[PDB]
Amino acid sequence: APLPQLRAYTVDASWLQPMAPLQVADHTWQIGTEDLTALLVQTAEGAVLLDGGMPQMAGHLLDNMKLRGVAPQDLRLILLSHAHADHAGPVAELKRRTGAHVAANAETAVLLARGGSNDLHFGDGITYPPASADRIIMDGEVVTVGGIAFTAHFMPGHTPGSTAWTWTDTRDGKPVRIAYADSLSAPGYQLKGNPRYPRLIEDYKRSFATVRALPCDLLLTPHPGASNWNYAVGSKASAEALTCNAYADAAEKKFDAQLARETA
Amino acid sequence: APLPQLRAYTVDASWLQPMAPLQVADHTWQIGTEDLTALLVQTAEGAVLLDGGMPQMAGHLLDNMKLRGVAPQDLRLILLSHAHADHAGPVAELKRRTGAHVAANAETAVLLARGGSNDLHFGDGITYPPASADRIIMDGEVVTVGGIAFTAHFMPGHTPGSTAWTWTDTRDGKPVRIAYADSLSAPGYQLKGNPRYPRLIEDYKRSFATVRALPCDLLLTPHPGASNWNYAVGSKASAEALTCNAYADAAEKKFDAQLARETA
Amino acid sequence: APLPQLRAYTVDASWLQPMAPLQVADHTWQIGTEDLTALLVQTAEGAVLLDGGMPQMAGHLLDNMKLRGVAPQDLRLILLSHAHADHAGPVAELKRRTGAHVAANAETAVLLARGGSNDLHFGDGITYPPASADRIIMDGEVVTVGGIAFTAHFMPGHTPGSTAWTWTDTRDGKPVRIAYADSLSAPGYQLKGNPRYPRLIEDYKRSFATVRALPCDLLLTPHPGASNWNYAVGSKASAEALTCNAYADAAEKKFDAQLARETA
Amino acid sequence: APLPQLRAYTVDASWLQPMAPLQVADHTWQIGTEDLTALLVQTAEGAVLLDGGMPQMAGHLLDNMKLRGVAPQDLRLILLSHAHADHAGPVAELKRRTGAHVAANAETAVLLARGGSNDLHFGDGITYPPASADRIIMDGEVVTVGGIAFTAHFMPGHTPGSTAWTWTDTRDGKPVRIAYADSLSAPGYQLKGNPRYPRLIEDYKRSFATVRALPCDLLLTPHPGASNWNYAVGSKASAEALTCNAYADAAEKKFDAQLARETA
Ligand SMILES: [Zn+2]
Ligand SMILES: [Zn+2]
Ligand SMILES: [Zn+2]
Ligand SMILES: [Zn+2]
Ligand SMILES: [Zn+2]
Ligand SMILES: [Zn+2]
Ligand SMILES: [Zn+2]
Ligand SMILES: [Zn+2]
Repeated sequence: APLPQLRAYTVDASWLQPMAPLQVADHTWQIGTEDLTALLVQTAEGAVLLDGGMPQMAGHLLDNMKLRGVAPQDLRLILLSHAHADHAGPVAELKRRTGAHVAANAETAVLLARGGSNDLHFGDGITYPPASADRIIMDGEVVTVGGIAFTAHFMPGHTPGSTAWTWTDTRDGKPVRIAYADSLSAPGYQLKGNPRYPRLIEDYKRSFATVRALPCDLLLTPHPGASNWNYAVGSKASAEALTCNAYADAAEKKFDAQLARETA
Repeated sequence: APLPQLRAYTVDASWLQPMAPLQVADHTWQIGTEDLTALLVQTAEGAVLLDGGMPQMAGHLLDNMKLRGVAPQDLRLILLSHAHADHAGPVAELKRRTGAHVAANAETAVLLARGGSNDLHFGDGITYPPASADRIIMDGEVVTVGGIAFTAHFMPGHTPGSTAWTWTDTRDGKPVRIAYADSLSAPGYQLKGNPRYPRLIEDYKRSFATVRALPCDLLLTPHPGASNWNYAVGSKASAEALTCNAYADAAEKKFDAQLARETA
Repeated sequence: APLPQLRAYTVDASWLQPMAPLQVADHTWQIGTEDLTALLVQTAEGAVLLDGGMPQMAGHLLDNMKLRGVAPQDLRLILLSHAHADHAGPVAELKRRTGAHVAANAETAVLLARGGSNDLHFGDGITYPPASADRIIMDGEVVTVGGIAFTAHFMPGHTPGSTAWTWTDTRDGKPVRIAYADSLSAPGYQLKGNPRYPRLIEDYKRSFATVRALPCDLLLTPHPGASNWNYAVGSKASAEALTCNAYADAAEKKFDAQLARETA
Repeated sequence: APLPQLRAYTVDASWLQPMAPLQVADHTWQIGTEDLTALLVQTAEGAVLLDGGMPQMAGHLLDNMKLRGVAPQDLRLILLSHAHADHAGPVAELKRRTGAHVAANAETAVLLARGGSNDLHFGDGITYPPASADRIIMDGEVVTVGGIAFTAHFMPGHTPGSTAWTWTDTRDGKPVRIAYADSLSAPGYQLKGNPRYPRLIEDYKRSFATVRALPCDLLLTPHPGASNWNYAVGSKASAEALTCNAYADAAEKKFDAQLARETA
């Protein structure tokens, strides 16, 4: 009876279903897959990428970036919601082939540094190639690239370094406040009495109140299903999208129910 | 047609076949599997571990260490041949549960830091949890733990940081010079004109001459099949073991043949 | 007119005034200088060191550790209040000569990783040799060494990774709750509208309330003057020591006054 | 008698004497000081910087880069001879304000990672802000930026990661082979029997033979005095510059004399 072989991280097929760049705002484009959000922001001095998806998506992101007339050297910054395999996967490969820098908080940086290994809840089950953060950002810090200001809002919970990113774009000249809120889920997490995360419940609670007060007109999430986005129906993707109030309220209801049945 | 799922690193069953501690010398014990070498050296001030095997072997190494009366806190140093998934796998987990330090050269340290990702020949196919080296050793540097001196001999080839470790133990009072030579293989490596490793051929050549002149009475390798060690037959494991001269000569013949058919 | 020469970090003479190990509790010893706190905790399975002082203090700490019968290999863990040059200075040298591990939060780890460079308020004026944290701890996480449980309490302010450490020792069999609270000062810090630390004021406020509710019978600080400790008068050092209530209240008064005159 | 205060790294005044960009070739410009070489290469897709000088030179390099019409975001790559305080000083600050990447070998990367601390010969006397290498290069590896190919030649000695950089530029349409050879000196180094660098003498010897066979028409060094460059006399700076043969031969004579008097 030998030791078991290593198990690879396998996801649903729609998570790896490539799609053409779908326009969100005047300068905001979704270049990920049908069920994984990878946001591209085109400015006059470069491009900004928020998240990247699975590790095997690095080639697809460069193809859609070239579709938008963005050379690899035009990508200047990589922002992250949280450093998990399904969102920070291709960050290491993207840094090598584009010459871009990565801005993340300290908790996302140390999780990105060990490639997701030794996760607080998943252990070593979701390991991806490690990457190093070049600039450490704080809560409420502003990151400006080409005249577009990105404000970070810490919302710990899913990961200690979970971060919501807000920035104001336009839609035919009229401003639209966009909020990229991280996941508020806790799949299989032990919430009560977790020795690796003692104040996990308190962090989730303040994170729910943080998402509610976000300057938002249009909301996006790393997983489009959490915000009722349908990336496959083209221009009607934001038809039934949720607000920040409905997103945090529905997430808190699933959290309180999970906490109740975890006690019993 | 979605993107392909991630593929896990799977090895032969005998590579993960656990075995009881087999004695090599007075203070040297093999605690790995039947086809993967993990060496333990018991001194008066602590224990030294050379290599670790696959990532899923961290629990087995601690069990055999406790079999030898070595608590986790007694492990003081972790030496490596090269930082690949099948030899430096459990290093990250071993550092967390034992409180030991890792000594490796600069090239093995940077490969250990990114968990084997972005390999010169394998890319991201063999990723393991990353670990940080605590002390950088040079060629010919002596590392002493509890009166047993470990001398490092750089032999680049399989990896740029491939290292042979030599130390003198005893066998009922009589000294035995032990050489732990790294792998001299190049499975699927592009030898001629490799842009990621231009002087690969020259490094392999000087590495063959390095293994030949090693102070050795008993030779061991990360893979016991390369040195004709049979870990399964108990005390007759070193029956038909090779010398350093025969090991480097047979490895060079397979290298020259690989180089000849690669040209054509 | 050439560019100015580099300026070294120079402190008061009493900060580098070596002293003999002064006993704080049954297992707690102060082994730093007269004006810099370096705490040593002797257990049955090893020793724990909290802070280290200035970088040039690594030799003095080992001498006092040997005075207490603690060999370098007996030091197992290094805890930190915050990663500044006057408290985490010798951490890099202590890790090389003792074989110990460093436990710190993510914000202290990234500050320790760059040796205090690129400080939020000091820039590159207080650079010390960099060191790597081996274990990342969270708020309220318990670290046990030899039966003595260390609980971490995050108190951001002086640095984002400022941490108070609490542990229960004895005094001739009777328990004493010891709290090692980090500095609550802000020397020269820009509090209002700081772009590198937007929520600095809010973090200081919750940190004041955190220090107040600490399980404490005897309080210690990295700088003994902040807690009215007099390390030079021997056994009467804790004569006029402050409580956690008086320490946080007096620190908040100096913070509100600093904030008022900063506005004007 | 308190412990001594920290000593800052102080150099000659001419090492920090700023100068205007002096032209070396069609695309090569010297933008450092009068006695410290900082090379800038202007291509069609970006700029390349070789070395940077002292840590306090980051502002001067950006001013001369803006003098050449190179914005911070135009700097794409930073190459290094060796990671010492007087040559890799401003690398950390340059990476934050320019968005450039650093290419160095493994030995230069680990020395750059700890900011020059724990030097093989200098200890912690020459510490500078740490920086992380983004791409690890090998011996003979080609790095191309904007059509200009940079070939790295390892020449260990001064530091284990000492690297000579060669690239072919033009001079009014006619090609000129430029070699940027690292320092071949050993000031105060213990050459014979050094436990931190056992094969130091053998590495210096092969490094002398490496510099001799460099594809070179015009030679430059990190310190212009070693190559008889006079940065202050304008266009006649390369008047009495040495060849690669004379540079390595004169350096070997000073090495053999140092070795002889070190023995006695
Ligand atoms: Zn996730
Ligand atoms: Zn997810
Ligand atoms: Zn291998
Ligand atoms: Zn192998
Ligand atoms: Zn401080
Ligand atoms: Zn201080
Ligand atoms: Zn130097
Ligand atoms: Zn120099």
